[PDB]
Amino acid sequence: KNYTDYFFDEPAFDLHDGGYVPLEVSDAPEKPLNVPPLLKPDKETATDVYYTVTAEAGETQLLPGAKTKTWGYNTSLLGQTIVYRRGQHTHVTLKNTLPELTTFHWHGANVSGPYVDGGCHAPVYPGESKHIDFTLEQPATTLWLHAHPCPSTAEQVWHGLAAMVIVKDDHEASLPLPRNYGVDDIPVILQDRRFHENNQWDYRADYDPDGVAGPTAMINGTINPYFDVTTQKVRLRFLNGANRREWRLHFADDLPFTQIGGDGSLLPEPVKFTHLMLTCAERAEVIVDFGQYHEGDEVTLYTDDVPLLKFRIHAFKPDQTTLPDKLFDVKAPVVDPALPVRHVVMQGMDEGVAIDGKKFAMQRIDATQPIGKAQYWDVTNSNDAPGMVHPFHVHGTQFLVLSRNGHAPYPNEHGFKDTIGVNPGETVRLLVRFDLPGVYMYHCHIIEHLDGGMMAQIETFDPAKPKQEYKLMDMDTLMMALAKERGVKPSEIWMGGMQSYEKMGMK
Ligand SMILES: [Cu+2]
Ligand SMILES: [Cu+2]
Ligand SMILES: [Cu+2]
Ligand SMILES: [Cu+2]
Repeated sequence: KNYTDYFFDEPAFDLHDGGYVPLEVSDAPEKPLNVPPLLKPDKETATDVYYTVTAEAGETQLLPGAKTKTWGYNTSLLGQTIVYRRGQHTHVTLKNTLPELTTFHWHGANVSGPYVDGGCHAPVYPGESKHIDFTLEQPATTLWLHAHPCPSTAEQVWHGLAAMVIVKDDHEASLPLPRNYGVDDIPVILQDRRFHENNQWDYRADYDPDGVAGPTAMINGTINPYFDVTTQKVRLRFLNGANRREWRLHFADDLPFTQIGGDGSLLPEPVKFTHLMLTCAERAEVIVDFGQYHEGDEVTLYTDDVPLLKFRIHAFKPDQTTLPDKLFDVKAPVVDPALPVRHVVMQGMDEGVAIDGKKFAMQRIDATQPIGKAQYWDVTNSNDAPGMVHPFHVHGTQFLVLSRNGHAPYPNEHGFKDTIGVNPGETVRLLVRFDLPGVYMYHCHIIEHLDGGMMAQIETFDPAKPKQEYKLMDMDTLMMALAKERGVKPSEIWMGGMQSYEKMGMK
């Protein structure tokens, strides 16, 4: 069964918005796709690994001309790919060499909150170093790292603070999958940007409370990239790292491809596609087979009508292996019947975005859930048609998708996920279990909605113990710091998201 059409509701696609910015094919000369190097551990044994992850500012040649000023992890733009291993004790030094405070959020990592999680409440101030330790007990998958100050996440991701995280385990290592990182297994971080004069980025001037989208696609920090294919089979780790844009991916000739992984795990079984849509923060790992091409051939990957990435076919050794019927055993957590079904409503667009009738307040806990107890969450997008698809994300968990409007989830949604696109009028039922105590956000992952208040937080707790005290960030602390850091008055700070709060008269 080859899936030839996008699963999401077509009327709600981003391309029907009034302020939709179409992608334009840039002038710049085609060049080799940048593949971020693997971050070298400071030290590694079988049981332990030590990393230093460093947020920093620099400049990057993106367009011919001047260099674009950028932020990155251990590099000028984006980051070096970080490798974690299930069961391995991980030690990370978070180092901020930026002019402003930041946060290090491990999107999709089953870690304690709110500090290791690295959300709103885990500031790392300029010049400061912080130490975190954790052991991941979750399946092999593609995660990512990104800035998460509340606000502005949108500004820091725009400036380039995102990096791929690969999680390895024993089960995945036993499978006949391409796995030579940089040769037949590559990141495909999908982003867009708007270049101004001097090829600079200017988030404020491009700002839009409903989502910032620029006309120039940028793949792993590359304009008009090509990839030299030297194997028959190639594994693409797609990440939608855009502020808002949806990617509607397909190849020339309707070349099929097989999705083998989603956000939080391998899919139970491989799923064949010709067309695949990804909302913000979603990952899809796919295998593309170039067996039916000759050397010299060129194969174009598209989003809608726009070429993104060209694959140049070189000589390759024939690959005889085929995927097994079942890739991964999904073990569903059990739900206590005594628990309520949690109902979470996403509402509004533009400056009016909200969850359950209110915007995020960094001091206010919106919900609680005992650890180790799975609960059904019904997540609804209140928008009426046309509306937009909101990608709903929950920190600190990987959930299963049980249903969409009482019917089957999409074909590629039978594994573990941390982000799900919710269509106008739709209720998605999720099975959500938190393994660790802490404070965790849940929010739309259109990053301007996130900053604009479409976010809430849940305290997970051990019932055996009393309520734990967490030092939560407050808005005065954040603005004091940004004021000092930017060398300006607390009253003349500008942050992405402020406009949403102020226009709605909310704090
Ligand atoms: Cu995220
Ligand atoms: Cu997250
Ligand atoms: Cu949203
Ligand atoms: Cu988040």
